[PDB]
Amino acid sequence: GEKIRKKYPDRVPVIVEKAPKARIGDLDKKKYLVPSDLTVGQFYFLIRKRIHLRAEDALFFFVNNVIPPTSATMGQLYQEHHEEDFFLYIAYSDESVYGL
Repeated sequence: GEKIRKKYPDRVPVIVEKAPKARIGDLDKKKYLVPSDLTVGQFYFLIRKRIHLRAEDALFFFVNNVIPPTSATMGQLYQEHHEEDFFLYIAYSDESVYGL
């Protein structure tokens, strides 16, 4: 990570975690290296299989307490959900109840 920065200072070291008591597939790693130009549609792909989900499972990414559509890019999120002073933080869950 620290070394991946000096060499790839233009990339985006995103972090991964689950909501409180989440219930999605297992996880092999919690840190993806994606370029800032990638769109939310591309990232949703590299995690999909990482969440052991497919067909029509349920899932929703929450970043910095937000849930924007796939009309954005991780690179732009860098300045938004950087969370820690080095990498960014993104978690996900399998719930979607209907607010009242």
